[PDB]
Amino acid sequence: MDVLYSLSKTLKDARDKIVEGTLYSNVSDLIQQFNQMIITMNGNEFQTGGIGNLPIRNWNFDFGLLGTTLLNLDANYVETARNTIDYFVDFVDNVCMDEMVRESQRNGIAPQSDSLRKLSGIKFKRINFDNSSEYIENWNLQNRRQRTGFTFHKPNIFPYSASFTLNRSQPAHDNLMGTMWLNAGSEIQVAGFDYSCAINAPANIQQFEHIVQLRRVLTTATITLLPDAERFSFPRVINSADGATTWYFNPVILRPNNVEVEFLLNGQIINTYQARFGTIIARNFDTIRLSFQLMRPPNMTPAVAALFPNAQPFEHHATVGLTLRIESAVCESVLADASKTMLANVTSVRQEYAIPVGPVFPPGMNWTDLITNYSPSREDNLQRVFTVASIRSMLV
Amino acid sequence: MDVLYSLSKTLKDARDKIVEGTLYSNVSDLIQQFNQMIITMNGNEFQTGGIGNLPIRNWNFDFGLLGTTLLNLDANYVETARNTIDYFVDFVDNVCMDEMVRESQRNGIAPQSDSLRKLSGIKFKRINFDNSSEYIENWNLQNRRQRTGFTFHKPNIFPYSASFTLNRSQPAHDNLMGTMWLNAGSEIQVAGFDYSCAINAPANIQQFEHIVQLRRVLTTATITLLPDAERFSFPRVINSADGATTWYFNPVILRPNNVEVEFLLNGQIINTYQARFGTIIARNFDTIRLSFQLMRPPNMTPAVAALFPNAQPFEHHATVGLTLRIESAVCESVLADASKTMLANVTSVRQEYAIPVGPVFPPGMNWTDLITNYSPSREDNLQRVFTVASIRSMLV
Amino acid sequence: NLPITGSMDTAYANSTQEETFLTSTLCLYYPTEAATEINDNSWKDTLSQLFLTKGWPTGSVYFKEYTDIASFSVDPQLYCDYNVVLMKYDATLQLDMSELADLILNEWLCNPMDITLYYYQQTDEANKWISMGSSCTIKVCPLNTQTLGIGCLTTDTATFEEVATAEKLVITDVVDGVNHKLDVTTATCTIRNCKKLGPRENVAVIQVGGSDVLDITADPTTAPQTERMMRINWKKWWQVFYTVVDYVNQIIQAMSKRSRSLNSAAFYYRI
Amino acid sequence: NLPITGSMDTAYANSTQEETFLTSTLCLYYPTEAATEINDNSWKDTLSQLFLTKGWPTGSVYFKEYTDIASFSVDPQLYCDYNVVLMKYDATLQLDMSELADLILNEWLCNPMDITLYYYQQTDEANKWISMGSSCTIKVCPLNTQTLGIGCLTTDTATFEEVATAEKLVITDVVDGVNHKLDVTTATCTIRNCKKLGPRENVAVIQVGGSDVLDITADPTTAPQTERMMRINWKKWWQVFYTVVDYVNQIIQAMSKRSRSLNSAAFYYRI
Ligand SMILES: *[C@@H]1O[C@H](CO)[C@@H](O)[C@H](O)[C@H]1NC(C)=O
Ligand SMILES: *[C@@H]1O[C@H](CO)[C@@H](O)[C@H](O)[C@H]1NC(C)=O
Ligand SMILES: [Ca+2]
Ligand SMILES: [Ca+2]
Ligand SMILES: [Ca+2]
Ligand SMILES: [Ca+2]
Ligand SMILES: [Ca+2]
Ligand SMILES: [Ca+2]
Ligand SMILES: [Ca+2]
Ligand SMILES: [Ca+2]
Ligand SMILES: [Cl-]
Ligand SMILES: [Cl-]
Ligand SMILES: [Zn+2]
Ligand SMILES: [Zn+2]
Ligand SMILES: [Zn+2]
Repeated sequence: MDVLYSLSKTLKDARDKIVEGTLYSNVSDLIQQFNQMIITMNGNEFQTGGIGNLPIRNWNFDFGLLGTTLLNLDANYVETARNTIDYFVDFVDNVCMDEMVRESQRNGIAPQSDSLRKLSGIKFKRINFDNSSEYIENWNLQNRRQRTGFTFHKPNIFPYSASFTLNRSQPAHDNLMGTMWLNAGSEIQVAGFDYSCAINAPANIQQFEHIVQLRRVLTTATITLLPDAERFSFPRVINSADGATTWYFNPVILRPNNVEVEFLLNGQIINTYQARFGTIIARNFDTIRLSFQLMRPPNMTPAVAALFPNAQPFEHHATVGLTLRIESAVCESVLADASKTMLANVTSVRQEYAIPVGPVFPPGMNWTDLITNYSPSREDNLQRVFTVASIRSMLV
Repeated sequence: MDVLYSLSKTLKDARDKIVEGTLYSNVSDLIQQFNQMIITMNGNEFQTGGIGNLPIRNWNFDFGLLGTTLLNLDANYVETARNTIDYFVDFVDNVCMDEMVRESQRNGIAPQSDSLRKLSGIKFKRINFDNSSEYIENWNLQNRRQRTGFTFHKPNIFPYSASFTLNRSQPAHDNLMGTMWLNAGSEIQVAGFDYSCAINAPANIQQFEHIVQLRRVLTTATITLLPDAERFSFPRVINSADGATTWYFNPVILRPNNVEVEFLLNGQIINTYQARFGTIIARNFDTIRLSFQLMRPPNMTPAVAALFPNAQPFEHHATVGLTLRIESAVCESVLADASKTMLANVTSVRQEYAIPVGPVFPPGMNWTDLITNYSPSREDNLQRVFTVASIRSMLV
Repeated sequence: NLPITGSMDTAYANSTQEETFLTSTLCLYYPTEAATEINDNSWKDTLSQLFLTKGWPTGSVYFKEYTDIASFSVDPQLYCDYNVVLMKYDATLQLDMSELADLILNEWLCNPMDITLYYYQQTDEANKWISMGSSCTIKVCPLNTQTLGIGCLTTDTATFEEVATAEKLVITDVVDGVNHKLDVTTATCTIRNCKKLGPRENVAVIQVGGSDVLDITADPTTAPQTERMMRINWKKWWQVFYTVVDYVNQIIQAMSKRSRSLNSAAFYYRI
Repeated sequence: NLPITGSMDTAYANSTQEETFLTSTLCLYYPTEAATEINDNSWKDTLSQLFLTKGWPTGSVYFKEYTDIASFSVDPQLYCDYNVVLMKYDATLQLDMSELADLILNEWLCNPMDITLYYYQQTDEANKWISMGSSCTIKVCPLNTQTLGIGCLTTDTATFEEVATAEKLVITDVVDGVNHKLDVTTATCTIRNCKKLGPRENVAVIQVGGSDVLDITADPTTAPQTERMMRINWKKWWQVFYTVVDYVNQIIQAMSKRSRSLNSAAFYYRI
């Protein structure tokens, strides 16, 4: 991986810096590294592909070195460099694609393609140079068994789930108490509803709770909390739990009461915010506990008093919502997020070449299944393929 | 692991071979290896950690070389060697214990304790010599991504499960048809029971099927198959599936008819055995399908015909059994088995020092839970700890 | 009762209308004047066959007759899994019909009221006094802390406050938190202290003619018309029964299974 | 009917007897002579109170009276969730007792028979002909493969073979696979072609006095005597009822819920 990344970085620097008219002083070290790469790769045969519809390709390296006596680069030097750069870039892209489409259960972190396994030999470490990208940096930290870290803007940590729970229910579904939620990506919209508006509640208060378990620990997370769940603030007909029938939800929104968002790590309360909305910080957590209350308004105007009668029928159903959005976070494991494209790259490469479903990832690289059962083996394979995808993105 | 194994092997060889009066020609290579170990270890400081109640221990190595120039080993030589060997054996045992009690979700195949991580450095590679044990051989094969093989006598492959399935049932539980089984270790006992004795069956034949999906592929397996299942051939009072009530079982054993044992790999029939009892060979399989039949005897003596009336009540219930014992097998993964002691050693070491439950293994190293969810991370950690346990057992 | 967790992505199941029609019974309650006007001894069989055309198995639809609203209100016994009451409208009985609805469109937990030995009070808005019989004349005398009476003398029933006279059914609501001496004709009336638990889903009331006058809630601020309170204009009873038969699926859709666990003694007509 | 998979370690639930009594009902069937000897106008009330001491809520236990075994045999309707039939033993009515026990202790699937038009045969051992009514007289004429009577004349009903005379209930079991012409007093009794599905687990029969003579299976080689067929000795009916009440726990233990789905809507009690 380090050798493949170094090949890609050398090629990218060659593309960027070997330009017409530039002082040789601007590329001397780069030209030395490039010639070292040529020397190391010369006489080596590689084979990529042979999986799915990815074609089998044979790579031979017999290249001359670049000149070193120029003061300023000219057209001839640039074209001579560019021929070799094109061949090497094609080789690196094919190696990256071959590695992105393979997976193993026991040793998924290790290289899978024969080309990368061959490149993992000692003699190729001469190619190795600056490893500055975030993903290669984390790869090297992981290989050294140091603490790793990935910054995610809107991390896709919550698998898609639009569900509900009815703590009070009847077959006719006319006096319902419960809570409905959507967890999607970095978003958690929850809404606790009481059809009776907590008229019979002990203190005219109904307590609603929502616990969301994150499959990985998030640190240095910035979250925005808002007091309404727009997703569950309009009337809708919702299937029954068994699917036998459907019920009617007719929300009327009241502000949530005694809002308390707790961020927990291993069952211990790390962060706690009561009646706090806007931007909050969760420094380290793996579980979120949103506990809110529906409080019956003790004083009501005639219209509000008309909304909520003493007994059934209950035509307007009191609802209190919370919205939680993780805008940024840091995770020791790789995750899909809104800003990056590694998941998209891996899925695109797997789809374009009709890679058969492997024993590790879910079919079609579907993210909800992947994050629902994010096992250590899946984490290893995902880190490998994401690092390969970033390396490929340097060039392609 | 190879360095730790080589330390243990050198110490075991020294203890076995460095004996009073023995020719030096019997130990020359052993003495050379022992002196190499002393030179490599001299001047190095080691620490076995304080995980759980395991004491923190510090090890310093400053030992003179074992002497040459003796035709036959005398008592002074053996005494000096015994002092050095005792200290080294204590160090190796403590390192093995420290490694046996640690685990990681990811990279669980790598060393966990600081002592073994230090031993994994290049400078200690000199200590490495003959790796002949089955576990170290398979460890080296796994390191190189080669085919691995562990031979087990009575492999612990089936998690404990005493369950039943009622294909025909009703609240009174007086006319039941179904199967009850115990899958434990290398043994499967199954029994298909019909209370009506197939009086109303299409051809007076009731078909029973039992599918056991092994969580690891077994190869070169010798299996004893016996007609009757003694575990389900006596009267029982069995709880209902939901535990609401208890039903009565009153077996009368008829011989199983049209017995069909299929050993399947990836849903493909690898081995088939029809009406065969005694020793059979399943060369490569991961699923077992036992299809047997209860055939109503066309001719019944007056005593027999009294047990099987035309209609209810059915006081005697016709049962056909099957026993299947895996006497020995080969698996690419590490498993508990009757003969070896790796699981017992690891569990004993963890229990003795009150090691807190980690994130990899079930509490108490429970084998049923371990093998029910035998995940790749669990396989890596289990192979690591079992190899360390086998290394320790060479000396302790 | 346990929490029920459901996914909003679950697929809708097929129509269960045919299965519930096959495995449930329908009771139709009509006034005797309906049978009089129809003037046919086989109309039960004809309606059963028409319901069979609608899907109900033969014999699942039970036809029950009552003389009038007043007589029907004396301890009505609803048997089938689904009950439909064709209630004739009378401008003079607006309360009575309402009371009848309030008794059959809601679940009631009732206990005896031996007024000769005890003075009773209504603890909350759900508590009412349901009196049923041939003739229910209920007089009320609110009492004070010394249990003597306000604007009434406990001994003199004449001075009592009249809340019902010559009634087959009456639901009495007095001011809560006050003890009352009750004088009822126990010979021809039984009074019960009752709490309304909630709607009774398996009973629908179709008002034949008139306007919306039903008020199944004692609260003056609410007069809610649930889906189980239908109202049809009419001139012939055959048309009424034909529209009941044709829209039977709609009527049952507005109704649900009773879902209540009872402790009382009533027969049922079930399949 | 899906397979049920269970583990042999599932923890037992607590006793459901209390909730079962609170949510089920018991119908006790006794002869008229029982009430005649008891000679009390409220023995039902005291029996219900004793049952309440035993657990059953008031109004849950129902008491049904029948004149005698013969009269009770004419289309017996069993209402409650649990039914206990106290059948007195008469040494001269053993077959009638057996027929009643066979009818009410087993589940039957019956269809009508037109003895006037078509010939009939019994397919298998589970197939019988149950005829009940005010008076059942059944004569049978077995036919040969040319639909000609054997030892009987199709045209002449006098040559028929008599299998029932003036019976109120009779189960006819003829040779299977042979077509028979049936002469039945259809004007006073109905014959139905029935198949025995299985046992009725909610009906227990307590034989008062006598010996074990019941035979609910036509097979000569079986006299089952299931756990739902009890027998007691008696001199007074009050002792019999006290024994029934005291050991109602065991009696219900011997019975299970019906568990059969019926396509016919009948009258039942269900709490
Ligand atoms: C539901 O309806 C569909 C469409 O007619 C049919 O294919 C299916 O078998 C029905 N039953 C179920 C259980 O889905
Ligand atoms: C069941 O019985 C046990 C022991 O008598 C008692 O503690 C428990 O509350 C009962 N109920 C349940 C639901 O376990
Ligand atoms: Ca009235
Ligand atoms: Ca007055
Ligand atoms: Ca009141
Ligand atoms: Ca009102
Ligand atoms: Ca008879
Ligand atoms: Ca004759
Ligand atoms: Ca027969
Ligand atoms: Ca018999
Ligand atoms: Cl954004
Ligand atoms: Cl053995
Ligand atoms: Zn629901
Ligand atoms: Zn052995
Ligand atoms: Zn069961």
